[PDB]
Amino acid sequence: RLSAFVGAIAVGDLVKSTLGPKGMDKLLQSASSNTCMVTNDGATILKSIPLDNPAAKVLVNISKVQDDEVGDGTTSVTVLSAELLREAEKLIDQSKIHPQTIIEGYRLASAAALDALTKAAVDNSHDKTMFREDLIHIAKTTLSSKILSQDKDHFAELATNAILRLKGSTNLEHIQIIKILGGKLSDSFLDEGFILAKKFGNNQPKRIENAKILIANTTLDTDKVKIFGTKFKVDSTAKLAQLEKAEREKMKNKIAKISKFGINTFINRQLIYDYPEQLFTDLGINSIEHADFEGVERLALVTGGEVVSTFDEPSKCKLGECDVIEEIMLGEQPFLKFSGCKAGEACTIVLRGATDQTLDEAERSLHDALSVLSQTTKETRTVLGGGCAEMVMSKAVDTEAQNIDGKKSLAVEAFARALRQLPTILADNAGFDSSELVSKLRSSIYNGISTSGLDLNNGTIADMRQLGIVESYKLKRAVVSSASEAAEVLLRVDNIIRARPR
Amino acid sequence: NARLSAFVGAIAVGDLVKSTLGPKGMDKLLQSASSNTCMVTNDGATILKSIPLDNPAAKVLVNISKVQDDEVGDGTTSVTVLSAELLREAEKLIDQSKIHPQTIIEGYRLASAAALDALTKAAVDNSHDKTMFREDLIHIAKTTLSSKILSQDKDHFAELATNAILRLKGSTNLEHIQIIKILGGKLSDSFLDEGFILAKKFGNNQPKRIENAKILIANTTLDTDKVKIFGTKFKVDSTAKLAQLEKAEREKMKNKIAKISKFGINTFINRQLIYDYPEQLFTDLGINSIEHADFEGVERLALVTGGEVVSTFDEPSKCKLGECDVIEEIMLGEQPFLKFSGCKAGEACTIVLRGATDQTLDEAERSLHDALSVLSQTTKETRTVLGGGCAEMVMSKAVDTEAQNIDGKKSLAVEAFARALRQLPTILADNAGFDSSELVSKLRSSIYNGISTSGLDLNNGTIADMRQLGIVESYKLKRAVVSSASEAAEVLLRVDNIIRARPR
Amino acid sequence: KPQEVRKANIIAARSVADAIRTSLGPKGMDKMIKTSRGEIIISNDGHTILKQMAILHPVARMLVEVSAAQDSEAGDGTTSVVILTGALLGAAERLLNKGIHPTIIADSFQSAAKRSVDILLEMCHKVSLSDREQLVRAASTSLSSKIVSQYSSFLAPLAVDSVLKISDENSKNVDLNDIRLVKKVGGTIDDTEMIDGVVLTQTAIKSAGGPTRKEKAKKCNVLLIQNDLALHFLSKLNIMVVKDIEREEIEFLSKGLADLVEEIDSDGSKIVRVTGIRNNNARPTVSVVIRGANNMIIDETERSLHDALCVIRCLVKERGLIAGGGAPEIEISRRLSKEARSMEGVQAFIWQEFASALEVIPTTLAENAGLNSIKVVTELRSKHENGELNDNTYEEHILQPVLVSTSAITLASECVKSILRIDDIAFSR
Amino acid sequence: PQEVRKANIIAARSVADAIRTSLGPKGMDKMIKTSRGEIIISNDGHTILKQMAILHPVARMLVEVSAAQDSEAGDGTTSVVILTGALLGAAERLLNKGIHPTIIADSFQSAAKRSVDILLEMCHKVSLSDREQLVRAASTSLSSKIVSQYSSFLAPLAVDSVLKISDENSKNVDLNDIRLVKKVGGTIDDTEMIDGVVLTQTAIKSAGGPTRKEKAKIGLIQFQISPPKEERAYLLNICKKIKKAKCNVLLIQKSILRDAVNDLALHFLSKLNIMVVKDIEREEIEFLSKGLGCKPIADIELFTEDRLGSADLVEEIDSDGSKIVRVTGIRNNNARPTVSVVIRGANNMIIDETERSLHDALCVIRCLVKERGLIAGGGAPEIEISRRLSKEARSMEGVQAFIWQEFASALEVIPTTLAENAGLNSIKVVTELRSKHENGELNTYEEHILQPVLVSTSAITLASECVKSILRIDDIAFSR
Repeated sequence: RLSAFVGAIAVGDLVKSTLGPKGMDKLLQSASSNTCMVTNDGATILKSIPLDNPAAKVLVNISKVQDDEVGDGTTSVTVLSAELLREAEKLIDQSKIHPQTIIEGYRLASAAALDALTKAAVDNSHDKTMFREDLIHIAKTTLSSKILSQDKDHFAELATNAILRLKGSTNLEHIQIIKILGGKLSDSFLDEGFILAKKFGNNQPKRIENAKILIANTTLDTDKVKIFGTKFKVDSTAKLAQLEKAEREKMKNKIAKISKFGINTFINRQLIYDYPEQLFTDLGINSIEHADFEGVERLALVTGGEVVSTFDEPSKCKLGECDVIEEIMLGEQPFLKFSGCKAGEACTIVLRGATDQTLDEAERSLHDALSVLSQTTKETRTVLGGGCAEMVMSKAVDTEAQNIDGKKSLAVEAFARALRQLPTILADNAGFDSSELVSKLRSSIYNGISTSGLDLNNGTIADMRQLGIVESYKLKRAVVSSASEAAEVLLRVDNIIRARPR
Repeated sequence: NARLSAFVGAIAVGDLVKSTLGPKGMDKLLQSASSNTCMVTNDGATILKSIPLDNPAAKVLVNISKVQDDEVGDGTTSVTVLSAELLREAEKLIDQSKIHPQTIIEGYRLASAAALDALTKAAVDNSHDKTMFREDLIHIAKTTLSSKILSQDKDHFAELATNAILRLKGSTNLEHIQIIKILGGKLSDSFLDEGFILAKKFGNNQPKRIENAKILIANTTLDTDKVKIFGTKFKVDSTAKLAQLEKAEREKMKNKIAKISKFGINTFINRQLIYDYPEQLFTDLGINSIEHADFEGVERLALVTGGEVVSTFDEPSKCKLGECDVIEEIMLGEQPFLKFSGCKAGEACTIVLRGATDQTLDEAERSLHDALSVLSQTTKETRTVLGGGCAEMVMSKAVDTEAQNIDGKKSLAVEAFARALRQLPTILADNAGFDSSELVSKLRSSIYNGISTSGLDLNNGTIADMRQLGIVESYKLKRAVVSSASEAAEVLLRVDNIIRARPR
Repeated sequence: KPQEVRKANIIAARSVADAIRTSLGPKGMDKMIKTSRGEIIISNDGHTILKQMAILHPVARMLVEVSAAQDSEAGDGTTSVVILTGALLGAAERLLNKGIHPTIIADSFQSAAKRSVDILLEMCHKVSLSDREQLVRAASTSLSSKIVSQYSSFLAPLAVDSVLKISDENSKNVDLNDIRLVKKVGGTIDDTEMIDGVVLTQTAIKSAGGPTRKEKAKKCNVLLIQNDLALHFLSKLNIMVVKDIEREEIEFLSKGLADLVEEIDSDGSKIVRVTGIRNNNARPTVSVVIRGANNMIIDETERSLHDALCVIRCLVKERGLIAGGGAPEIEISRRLSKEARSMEGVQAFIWQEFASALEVIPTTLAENAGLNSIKVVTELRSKHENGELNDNTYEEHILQPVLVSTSAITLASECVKSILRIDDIAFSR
Repeated sequence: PQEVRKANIIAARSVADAIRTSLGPKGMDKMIKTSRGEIIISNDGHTILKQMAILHPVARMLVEVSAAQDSEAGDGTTSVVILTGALLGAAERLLNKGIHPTIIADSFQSAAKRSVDILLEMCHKVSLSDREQLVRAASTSLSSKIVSQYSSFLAPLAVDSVLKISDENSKNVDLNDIRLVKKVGGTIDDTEMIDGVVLTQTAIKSAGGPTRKEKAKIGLIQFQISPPKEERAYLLNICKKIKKAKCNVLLIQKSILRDAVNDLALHFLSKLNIMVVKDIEREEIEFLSKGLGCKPIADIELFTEDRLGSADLVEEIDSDGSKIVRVTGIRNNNARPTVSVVIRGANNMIIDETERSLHDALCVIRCLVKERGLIAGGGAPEIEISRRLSKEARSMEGVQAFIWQEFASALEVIPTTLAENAGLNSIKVVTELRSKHENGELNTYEEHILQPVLVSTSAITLASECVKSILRIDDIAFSR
């Protein structure tokens, strides 16, 4: 435990004093001593120095993951992870708390830390009239070499409304893409009705009002799909069908749990036999088939459902709903257009091509076009820096530290101390007193004045909005996510296995 | 190694009696050279004094613990255990700072004041059904009257002492009781008065009735300055120029006299006399001049009236003043008397004893102080508070309130004091065989905000309500340990360098 | 390392218990101890071993105080109480590795000791002091461990009739120090005089003028002294004088203490007897007189009859008797093992280890007797299931009083507690 | 982290104090004995620190500071080391007071910028149009060299060379375009400017070589005339492709691999009157590509007419043991008219020290190009700064207020060393300078001792960043 905690601090001490523009520098010296150099880069110092500590090699792969996202903030990841391991010494002797319970306390603290930074985050998106107009011009530049360059106005307009109308996560998991044949690309339009290829039902109506959607995964029709190898021992042919008829009687136990929920719409990945489906007709239950994987997850996001396939207790679950389910037919194929989804946020771009070659090139080019538009949400958006954002996160941790059990009480409280260590180290390299600035900053933000921060030039507390010192919000989440994953493995280590040299 | 001997050396000695706190605590053997004279005991004060300590810093802790034994004699071990936890938090504040601890000491005084106020609101008492306590108080007072000249009439003298205690509703110190004694009277004529009575009435033409009077304390001489003029070289052309110098020195006092009227007070108090000219100006400005205030009577007056005493003027319109509604001037026993009444929240009493000589007056006052001290001892006795770690945690959350408004460098000094208060349930849980991290964590979260009756239950090994089980601890023990541990920590911190003592 | 300092004392304490373990029983292994003064003594008695061992270890000296109280209260089991003390220390070694604080370990012994007494009294047969046939055979079996055998038949009613007079009812603690064993040169074992009034240690005046006998003596007829002319002065006044009174008997005579005062000498004794004190505050103190020719007679007889009075003392304070040889310790370990599931938490596991710690006493008795260790112990749990107290020691006349088995567990709970409660030791002078 | 910095400051202070004794011509010379047995003796600070082979990592930074000191200002390589050690010596008590090095580092950069404006106000403003102060600056700077009477003749030659290439806004001018070619023979009185270009070697001394050609083209060619590795047929196509572009001047890079020009090719080039100059050093390859505006040509196919220069007259001047070839009228509008001066003399020790003497003469004149004006040396600019910082230190507040008092005290080390190396009493001479400071300011003018302002400016600027970077390293670890 000493090499994984104290031994990891010495690795973080090299990047500790090098954080910030006023930070110190380190020396990398070889045997000949004439090849040396002086630089503040944290990734260069760690990779150049050979590490005989087998526990220090874990932090090497952590810096490589951070460098993939963005080339800034690699130093702050090791420094923040070193403060969590430094306080881990007190988490053993005078605490005696299970390490995984301490990690679970960080997940509850990181959830409130990201929500606290979102409300205090600012952006340059103000005067959106100029901002929203430039979004369509950027998408037209990405249309070069792509078949979508034929019409810039109509094709880029669908990509513009596919971003701002989301009001949430910009990941492609909220956007549905459908590839169909027998049409032209100019007829494509934006529709939120969640259009998919397959239909459902035969004699059932195509319109459903006040629908209740529930997501589950089970096989209700002819389980054990492979019959090869079985041996049927029966006294008569009619006695062999008794096992199949006995299974139909047991189907009422699974149907009764569904009927008690009062849902007219069911989701199934596999098929359904006529008898359990005929019982759904009297109850007015329609089952949707061929939901794949994204169709299962994306349906729970727009309707507010759950992805669990089992029922742990009756009359307790997460249920969705939609106002109207409309089924139309276009291109000689039936389509499913949902309407009136509660709090539904998503978009579905239906690409209608004339062949298979135009569908694959349009989908791959749309992902690259939407990636630039979605990047503008995480880019140029900053937060108040200079100790501000570091202290604001400490207030959200203290809120969770109020109501807590006995095991995670010291774990959540220890995370709040590491958050104040970031402005403490930055104030050390600035040449001023860190204990005086961090202490006065907590008492000010405690009651009101959440925009205050630490001024490095004047060595006092000043308004960050007037000084104009801000730090990117994407950098804040990247460091917390990297520190949460790096500390999750290290705290669970009860023994060290030396890696084999290559 | 100076602070290390006062910290690491004290913790090593402090941890010896730390595990012995409580009836379920640990034990320790004390072995001698011959090993056949040894003994086993749970007494913390015996283990510290018996073990020879070559550390010169540890010898001071022995002398500090002797104060608790002589003053009260209960909870001596708890004082050393609490004082040792204060050194553990002070050691972390120094090494991370390396600044003189006297600044940190000032933070303990502000935190200790908030801890005493939190225990007062939650304090209970056995004083209920005073009818049974009043009948016992008059019987005990008559026992002290034996062998004393006051034994002539027991009923009249014990009745005056009964109304001089239960009617106080506050501090039991003798400074709230004024003793007036005159000659040519009978002891049976003694009466009880709630006013503050002087003698040697002030002024000649001043009125005998004053409405809404204010009290100010100051020390100055306005009459006959320059006491000793012998030895100073006097060069003057005429004799009249000598008296002009004294008038110029008293002329500068007009600025201080003008500030008296700016205070909004109608009465001024001075120990010395006042010349006619500054005294005549007091009539036009509505200022009254009280004389023969002495010193004792000045301190007793500022406490009952809620005032302060100062010999200088720091700044006008800034001071702490008292008031009294009506001042009556009467004469009794062929001597002029003064009567102060109508004080805001005034709590006090005056017993006027009439003796036949000077010998009977001194024996009556000394016997009264010894009789009232025994009866007033029951005020702080038998009075308890809710125990079981509750009151210990109440003092912890009270310090966190002070952590809101605090200086930059004084935050860690005050915050560390709350951490030492939470070390008491940690030690008691380890000595009882329980989990300190599990109990204290759930104990602070419930008591944090409101409606928390919970406490430490050692029978079930969990957090339970102490009010239902009837677990209480004395309130006098709470103030005695905190006041002793606070002074014990100041002695070790105020010493920067510790010279090695001569080994014997 | 506060706990490691205590663990060093536990290992040193288990080494002392293992040394005394080999001396348990009449077939146990003797221990040779060479004193610094040059005296060489050897014996199987655990009380004499720990007394002259001169243990310098602070915690290990607690066994000496328990062995002293074991002989002062019960009078038997000074060797077995050391083994039972070391059994709880060995079981507590694995408890410290699990993170268990000794307070729970010490507090659980109080509930385990009180429960073991209630279980033992259920299988014990309650007896009364009004039956004189049981007390004769009880004290006669304790005399079978000594050279005197055929002459021990007359010694049984001597100890029984002395206690029954002072027993009365609800006497609780009965001090045996008031019963003095008089050792004089000459006579035989069969010659004994009770003399219920009192018996002194000294002779009378052999000079001229001494009356040596007086009727209605206390106007001082008889006096005691802790000159030849003083004897002649009091001879005319008819005042009997007895000088040279031992300083040890001064405190003895001040407790127990005449119609007739006479000097009766069987052979060579020249001893004065007193009868019929009839004091209201003072009780009827009886001093037993033992006569013998050789010095080895009155010596070995003194320690044999002293242990017989302790067995009777156990029956007076606590009624009932059980069969010795580790028979009840087997059933107690069986009942506590099944009842351990009724508890919850850390204390429930202590009941399981406490049952295994009680099986060391019957195991040692099988080891020191030459029988197979584990084989005999398995036969105890097998036979005690169907029968109750039938295994046969009753036919072999082996009877152990219940107070010895009760005090052995009670003193062991306090002895082990005083050990684990010491977390450190330092020089104090 | 103080144990790492204090160990580096003490190690650097002993090196700075050792070089401090070498300040001035009367200073104490330091001896260095190499492992090979070579012993060098000189007062140059850059030469001592280069051959000392210092194993201390931070102490090696003084070599880079001394390199930039001679490259920019050209003087004060010893003085910049003394000022660097003066700030490190005063920083020993700063760490004992609990001062963080960031304030120490930020105060040196802020004081260095304010110290420049103080010197500019006290400096005398001069212009490059007046040749009176330009000749006297280079003439008095040569009083430390063997040349005395001939120093007055070389003064106007160095002035007219810089003023042509200085222009106005050009500011820094590359010193690599000025090539001093030393050769045995001749004398100092015979000099030729030859603004076109000057080579480092002679021409072909064999038979048939014309050695002189008028109206020829000059270009860089990396090819070489050698037999196949029948012979006259292979060499015919080589000279035929050169005739296509009418290139009469062939410059072959010197290489020990093969020869330069075959004897059979000399007879072919004699008819066409094509002059060839061999033994071209590798350092001159980049030099000829600048002033001549040509490009190096590796192969025969890369050879073109557009990459060839122009030469009015190429001839071999007759001189004793010299035979220097000159080129005039390069006629290149894109390339600037640089100056290459030929150094001649009978003794080898003459042309050697003469080349080094002209280096410091051109740097002092170049200092006036970047910033005009000059300040007399001898401790005048170092003490004058401390006079203004006395009352200015009282106007500051906080930790930085104490740094201004110690910064002026460290500047007094330079004038103190000048008094010690001259045998005079250290403190006694310094007090005499501050006593007359109430009346006189710059007064050294009658002794013809002049120093450029860039030397005093760069010495403070380089020493400010040096000491700044020293305190930045708080740890030294092994990395390989």
